[PDB]
Amino acid sequence: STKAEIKAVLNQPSGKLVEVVGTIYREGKPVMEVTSQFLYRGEYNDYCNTFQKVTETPVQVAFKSAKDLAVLRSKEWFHLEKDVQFDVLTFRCESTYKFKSANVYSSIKTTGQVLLELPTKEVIQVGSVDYEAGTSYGNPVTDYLSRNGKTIEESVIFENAIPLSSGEEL
Amino acid sequence: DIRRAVSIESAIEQKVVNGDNVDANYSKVMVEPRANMKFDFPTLKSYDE
Repeated sequence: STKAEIKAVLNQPSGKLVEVVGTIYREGKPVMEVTSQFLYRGEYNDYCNTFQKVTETPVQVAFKSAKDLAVLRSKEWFHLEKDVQFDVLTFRCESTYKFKSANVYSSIKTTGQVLLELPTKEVIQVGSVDYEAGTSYGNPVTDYLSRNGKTIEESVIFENAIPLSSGEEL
Repeated sequence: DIRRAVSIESAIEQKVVNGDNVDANYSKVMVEPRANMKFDFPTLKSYDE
């Protein structure tokens, strides 16, 4: 069977992009995901029915000094539910944008989980992230994660790529 | 240091949300001073004075 949900509907300068992801199932268990991407070429200013749902790159912020722990604890969008000391925290988050013009976001709902790596290799969620605003110009949680922490990146790149086969046999 | 860093963080958070286009308008346009070389003949008092 097949289940698919629509993610991105945004009025680009070139038209109305539409992204859909299809989680294909097999006896209930999902097997693979297909992400397609169309484009209603042309021009569209329906900034009301446009939106976007994106999952954030899991960022790993490291707390070393004592202000850092207070830095984010000041962030009303940050909200920890366990009073356990932590050294480094991984932030796995997702957002939901709703646009009002080319670049103003009529709404941002960005919820996500903060995770702590124990020496027992058991990862326990310290708390949640709950941001919510209107008519904004960026996702503060993502920005704060970017400059103050590095992401758990998976696509590690060589400094020099290698050609697999050389010639015209392709 | 924490009152410094939390201030910096909440400043930049606002500069992102509100956008960097209005935050410059919160900083008041101060006035640069020039020199005002006059010549200023000695000041005449009033007659009755």
